[PDB]
Amino acid sequence: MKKTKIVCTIGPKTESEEMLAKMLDAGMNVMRLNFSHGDYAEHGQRIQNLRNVMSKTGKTAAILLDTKGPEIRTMKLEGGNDVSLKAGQTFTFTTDKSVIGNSEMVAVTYEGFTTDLSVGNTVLVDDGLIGMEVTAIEGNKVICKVLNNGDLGENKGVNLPGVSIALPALAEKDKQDLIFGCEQGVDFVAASFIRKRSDVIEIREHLKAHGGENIHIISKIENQEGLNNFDEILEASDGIMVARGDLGVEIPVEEVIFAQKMMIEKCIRARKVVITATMRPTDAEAGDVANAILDGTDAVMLSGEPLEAVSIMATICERTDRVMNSRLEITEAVCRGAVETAEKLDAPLIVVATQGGKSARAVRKYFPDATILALTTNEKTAHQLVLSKGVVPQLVKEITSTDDFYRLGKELALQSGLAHKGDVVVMVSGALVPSGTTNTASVHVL
Amino acid sequence: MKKTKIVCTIGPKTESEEMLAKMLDAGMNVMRLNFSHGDYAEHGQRIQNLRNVMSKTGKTAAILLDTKGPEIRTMKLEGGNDVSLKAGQTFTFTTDKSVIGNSEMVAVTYEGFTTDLSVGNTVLVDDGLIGMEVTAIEGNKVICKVLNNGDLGENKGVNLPGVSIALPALAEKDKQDLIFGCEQGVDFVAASFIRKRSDVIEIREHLKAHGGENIHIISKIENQEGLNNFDEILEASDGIMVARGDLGVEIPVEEVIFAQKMMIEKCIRARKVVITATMRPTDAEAGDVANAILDGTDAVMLSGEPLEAVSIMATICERTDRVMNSRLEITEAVCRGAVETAEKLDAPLIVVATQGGKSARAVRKYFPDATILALTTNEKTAHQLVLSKGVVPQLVKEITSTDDFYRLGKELALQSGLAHKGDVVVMVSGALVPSGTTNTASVHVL
Amino acid sequence: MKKTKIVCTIGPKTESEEMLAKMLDAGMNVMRLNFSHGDYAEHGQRIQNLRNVMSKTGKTAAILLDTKGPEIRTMKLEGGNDVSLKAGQTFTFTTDKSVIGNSEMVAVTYEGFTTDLSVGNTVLVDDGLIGMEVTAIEGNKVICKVLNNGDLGENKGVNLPGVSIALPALAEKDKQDLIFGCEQGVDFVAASFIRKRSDVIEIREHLKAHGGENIHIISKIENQEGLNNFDEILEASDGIMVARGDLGVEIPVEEVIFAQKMMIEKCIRARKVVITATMRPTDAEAGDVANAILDGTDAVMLSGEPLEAVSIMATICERTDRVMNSRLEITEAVCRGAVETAEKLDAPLIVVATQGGKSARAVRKYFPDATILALTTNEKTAHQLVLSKGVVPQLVKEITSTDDFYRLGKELALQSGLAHKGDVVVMVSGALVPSGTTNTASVHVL
Amino acid sequence: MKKTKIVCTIGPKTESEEMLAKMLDAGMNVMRLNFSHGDYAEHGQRIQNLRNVMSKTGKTAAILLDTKGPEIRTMKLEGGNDVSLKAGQTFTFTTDKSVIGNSEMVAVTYEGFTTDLSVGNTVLVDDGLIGMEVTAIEGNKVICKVLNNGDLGENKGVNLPGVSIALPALAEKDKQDLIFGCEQGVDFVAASFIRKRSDVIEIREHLKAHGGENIHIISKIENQEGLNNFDEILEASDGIMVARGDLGVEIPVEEVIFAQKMMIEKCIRARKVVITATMRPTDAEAGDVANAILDGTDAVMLSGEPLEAVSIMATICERTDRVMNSRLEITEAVCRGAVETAEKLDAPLIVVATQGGKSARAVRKYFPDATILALTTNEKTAHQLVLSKGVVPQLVKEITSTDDFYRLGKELALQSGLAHKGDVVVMVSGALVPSGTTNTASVHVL
Repeated sequence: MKKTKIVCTIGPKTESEEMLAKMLDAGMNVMRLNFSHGDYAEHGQRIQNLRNVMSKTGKTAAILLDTKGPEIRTMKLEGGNDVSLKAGQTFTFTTDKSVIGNSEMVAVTYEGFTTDLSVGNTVLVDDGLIGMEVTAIEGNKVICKVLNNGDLGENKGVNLPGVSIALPALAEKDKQDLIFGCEQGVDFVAASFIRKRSDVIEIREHLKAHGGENIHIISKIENQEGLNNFDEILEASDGIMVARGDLGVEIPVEEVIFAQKMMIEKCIRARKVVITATMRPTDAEAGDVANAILDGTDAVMLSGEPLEAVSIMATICERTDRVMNSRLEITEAVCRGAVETAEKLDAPLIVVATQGGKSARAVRKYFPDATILALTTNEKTAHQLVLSKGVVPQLVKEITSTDDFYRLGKELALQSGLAHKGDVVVMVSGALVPSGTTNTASVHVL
Repeated sequence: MKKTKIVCTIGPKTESEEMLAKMLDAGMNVMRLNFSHGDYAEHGQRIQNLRNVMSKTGKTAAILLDTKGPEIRTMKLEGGNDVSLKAGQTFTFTTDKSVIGNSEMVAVTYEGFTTDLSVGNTVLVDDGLIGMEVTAIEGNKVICKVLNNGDLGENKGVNLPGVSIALPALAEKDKQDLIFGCEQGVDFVAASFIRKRSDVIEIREHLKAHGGENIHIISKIENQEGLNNFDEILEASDGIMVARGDLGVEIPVEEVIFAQKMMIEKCIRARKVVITATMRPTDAEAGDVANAILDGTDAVMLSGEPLEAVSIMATICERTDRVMNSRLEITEAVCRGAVETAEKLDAPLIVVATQGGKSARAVRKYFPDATILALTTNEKTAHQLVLSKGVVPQLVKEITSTDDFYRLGKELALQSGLAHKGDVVVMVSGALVPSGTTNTASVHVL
Repeated sequence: MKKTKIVCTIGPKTESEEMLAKMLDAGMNVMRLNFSHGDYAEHGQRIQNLRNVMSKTGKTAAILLDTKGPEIRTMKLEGGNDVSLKAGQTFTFTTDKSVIGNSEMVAVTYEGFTTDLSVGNTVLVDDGLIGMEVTAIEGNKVICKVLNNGDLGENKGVNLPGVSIALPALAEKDKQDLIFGCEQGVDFVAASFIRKRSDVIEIREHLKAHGGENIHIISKIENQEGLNNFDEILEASDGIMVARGDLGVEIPVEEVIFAQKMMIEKCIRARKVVITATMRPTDAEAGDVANAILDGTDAVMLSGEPLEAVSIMATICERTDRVMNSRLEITEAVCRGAVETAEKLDAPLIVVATQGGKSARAVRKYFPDATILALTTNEKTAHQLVLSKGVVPQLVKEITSTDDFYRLGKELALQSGLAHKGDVVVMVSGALVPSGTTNTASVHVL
Repeated sequence: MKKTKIVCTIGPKTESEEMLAKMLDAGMNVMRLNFSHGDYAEHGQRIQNLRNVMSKTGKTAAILLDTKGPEIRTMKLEGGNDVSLKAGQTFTFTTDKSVIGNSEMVAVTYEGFTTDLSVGNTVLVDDGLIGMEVTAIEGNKVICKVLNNGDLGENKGVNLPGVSIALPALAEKDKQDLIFGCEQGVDFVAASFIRKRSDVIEIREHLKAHGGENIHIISKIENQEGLNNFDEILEASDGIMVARGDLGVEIPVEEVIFAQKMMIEKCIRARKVVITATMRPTDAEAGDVANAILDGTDAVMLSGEPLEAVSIMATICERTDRVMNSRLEITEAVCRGAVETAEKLDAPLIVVATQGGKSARAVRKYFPDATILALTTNEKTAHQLVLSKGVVPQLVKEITSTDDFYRLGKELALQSGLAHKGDVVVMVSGALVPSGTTNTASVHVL
């Protein structure tokens, strides 16, 4: 079986339960829900359908609701026709939504545009297709020198590298989508356009205000600022999502692959999950994936793409997984040890008891060869760990004591078909210490 | 300065001595001549302008002559019109070149088609565009079930994956371009579609028969059969060219990045050069490269693409090189040592004497942080060294003995601007041993 | 505190409970009863006075009954006067007990003297004071040339180096002292002159007929035959005792220090005990001790030597102990694990539960810096662990489970004064597995 | 052959040319001349017969002058009679030489006896045979309590543990002996009772005023103050000597084996020689030596002991060296490399060119398995190296260049019988660098 997890974004062509069940077989592990479109009626059904499939089949799966996030946008162009901007010429951005663009100027969805900006700064239109330096700003007008030739189409995204934009972590709508997440009880929330440590707090603050406390926050890094603040942001988050394309528009090309690498390394050390979103696939892509997985990503995600797409990502996840190796060089010490020994003894698995899922995470850090079977009485947690690499969670009634665990665990591991009589198996867990503390390890033959 | 070498394909837009002198400043290291087009006069001019540039500036550069190689193709279609192939329908291939194609059948340029093929096999037309399984074969006819919908144009490329194709090794025109090589005295010849050790032999054999004894043969791996005989192919070749696309059409997507990976590894171990040929650039590509560099390729190529392309590829070469590490875990011992010590002492350079260039290869296999400065009396060897990672060759008049070598080397090293007063410097070379044997290292302060 | 355990041979001048108490203060851990002298009343008393100081102060210590064993001896001399033997002269030994020696001949206590011997063999008189080569053998006489000048006193000890002597495993008296040992419940019996595996089985077999089943048998290695079968002897014993002087008589001087070194390593890896008997002490001696510790002996030994001797031995034991280091390169896994982590985390101690003493041992093998505190409900086992390096037993009423164990252990760890609040502490023990299997480790802060 | 060097102190019973050469055949490697006795005529003869033997057999051997050194001593007793001292009694020392002692008092040779001492101090008489506590000092007398019962004979040597005795570095006849050693050209002078760096300097100045510049100074560490300044004394000397017995009298017992262990370690690392002087032999001793070897001493010394002594000494050296192993974890890199490389390739020997003997030294530090063959034109140097571990020196005419060296060393190696056709051999040397610098290495097949 593969170990890497796959995240698909679901939609119309794929929301039926019959579709979802097949997608589960193809390899999907989490259902993404993009708040950039659709509605509460649809999404809620989408979600319902997944859960019915789960009940009907014993299959497990997480649900992640993806935030739209703040966004600046260029408006309307005369007769809806693309205009061509010439280098060195003048070009003007406006705050007035009424205004119909053309080759002389254009309106932006962002009222705060005039403010945050400054002459000297760089503006970047439509996925950085066109750069410009702000020469002037007066009233609702942003006046600039185009730095290079290009076609300005309508509704193009704007980027201001380096500038801190005063929009909120939370769009107005962004707040409503969250509540829906909590009411629905989504497992994760991938927050968009996160630039500094505060952005994570505000969503945590927000989710807490609506019963969302046990929801993991996956911060989406998408720019020079979030990149600079990554440590802080990673600190505050429950996970991370490397938005390659998005980030690619805001910084040097030779940096992207690296950023993705530093982010993943940092997440791994940190015990936090990381989703990598890159661009049959073109080979550039099939190796871009494999590389993300070699870099050690927990999960790869699939976007607007579908049953064949799944299976290919799924035969790629397996092929790259089957050749990776552990990375051995208190919870740490126990966990590393578990793994190592796991490996020395040739244990096919490593059962683990986790309430909040931390120990499965801590174990999964060393890239074990064995599958982690994680035990839990907590349902959100059982759902969440579906995101994490090599983990295979199992909700359980209870675990009375360390010895009960070992006993139970052995019954379970044997039921999983993941192990057999004579198999040695390593058990990791807590013993006389609060949650959030892994500290006991134990070998056992099935 | 980078250390990964760049290989650019030159053309009309890039042939003047003024452009070529620019491209060298941009990072180019080896001119590729693609025998796929052009003519002897142009190419020869192209080569002359490079050499002029060389004399003029003292800049060095090598010269690869890349081969067109053999192929299986589809012929003529009625009216010269594209036919529409429907899935599951029958479609027959014919050995008889006189036959004019249509929706029901088409003739291939390959007489052995019937022979090498066999029921069950997959036939792939126009770059993988359309696939077909072989149902029957009889007379000059290959009967097939068409696997998927597509349009058949004329002169389309055929590929029969897995199959051992009985075509010859060199094209007839191939034979002619090689001689021109041997007359113009190019540094390397990259053979095309190399499937088994003998194909390598045939080129060597041809090259010797016309003054080409010292030309290195870099072999292009483009399919399953070459892939499977890699060891022997590598053995007999002087180096290798990872042809990603071509490979991408012949075997599973999830394999390609792994084929490249195993190629580079085995090359480096083998002391031979490997050039990476992958698909401002889409991020996928900008990483694809870096990854190739990280996996350890000596050089990366640039095709039909131009002065900015080179520069970028440079910045990508310098940026990925600046963070790799040596890889330390008789010629070998000496060489390895030379490197670790080079490193212990903080040596900015490792002067090396080479006739055939093997010693410099030997040093480089360890991925030195230091630049390898190479001394040679042999010009072909000096040019070819350009294709090597981190190596900086220098033609020198002579070296009378181990001690002359040390003294000269010191002089040279200081002249290079590469090292200075107080810099330690390691110096490998042969001593009382035939060429092909390295065995002496000596540390020195400038 | 030192971790190496010191063994004391008790006698008249040191048997008072008063004396013993002071001896235990100075460092003594074991009471050695040399069966080569004294009588069942005196030993018994010696035993009881110890057991008394034990009850009276909670101290712990064990008692080893050292066997006299079989031996060959010269007998009576005319007028009981010492005869001077001249080099090269003739001298003969006889089997006939009635015969009274003189300068030409002497009888031996050993009837198999003629039979096991052989012309050319070396015969060693009185702690090798005089050597002699066997020149002839006829009837009950063994005719020999004298190799060196010396006086033969009566009742002299005989050594046939290299010879395989057929004496039995146990003297008739030996079987008698063994029973008393059983009656008295000593901890260990150090068997004398062990030659081959059968010797050990006889001893073991005899103790079981005596209720001595849980008595550890320690093999005394005194000659080449014993040294040859070491591995098989060690396998059947519970531990070994390196009898230096005795070995010195029986084999090449250059071999003894290395035979010692070999026996200790093998015994370590075997998880079995080894007591070191070497020859204020002479620096030679002082060093000789230090080195047995460096070689890693669990325990050293003091003979006919008394309070100052125990103390010094001890200041040397601590001196050497304080600079040793662990030795890290199922039970093994866990135990190796446990110590390493113990060391990583600064654990000043390693609690361990043991019935049989096995895991305390297992842990021990790694030469931990932390003290091993061993909890056991078995007192025999608690006594025997006194013999083990760095281990410190504690008898406990019971442990109901792994968790009961942990809670209990931390109470006891803190009470020991051996550890404090904030201190980290490793705990090993079995979980769901029979005795003889260690398999679980857990870290805990006091 | 053994690699460890042996030092034999020579005497009447061993000064004959017939006796010496037998000794060299027994294993002797340096002749120790003890200036504690004898005269200029005898010792010189003693060196004569040695040099002669060398001439007549081509055997090499070095010669060490050993210093008597300054001292404090007790004097004359009434009637030249021994007095018995009873414990707790009073006893007094006096700085007055006229006074003839008795059971109440005895004068000392050392005028600073009062000044350097202090109440509470321990005074050891006649090789520590009798301890005494200083209770008072007034005028020229040192009042003390006898610590134990014993007989005081005349002219007994005194030791003041821990005290810093202000005697000079050189006893007045010590300078004379030094001039004899210069005139006689000895290889090494072993200085006595070295306490601090300045003592080592004084002697270096004394040999220099007499053409002694090439004689290596081996400082003998006898007590606590010198053990303290060892780092600085090691620095200023050419090697050291661990005078166990004298150390054994001056500091705690558990401390000596460690002091010897620290000295040897710091010696090895410093590329300096160390002679270990420990107490058929008693096991203790035969193991004591082996341990010095295992600790890594260059050489072991023989004292007032003779042909069988050397033999056994040697057979132990072989039995020990045959089981030691290299110790691999500028000159340093090159030499470590050389060794390591030497070992990887299986070289039986490592030729080294040396003037000053240094590189023979740097190479040996690593504990090579291969014999070092050192080539030199300096005969002092060649004699000196005999003292060095595993080195085999050779005087040679000249070496014109690095290449000649290689050519020469290759003939020599094969001639030595130490290697053969097909054997690889690693050669080190200097190259374009003043003496004191090693920096070249080169592998060769014989």
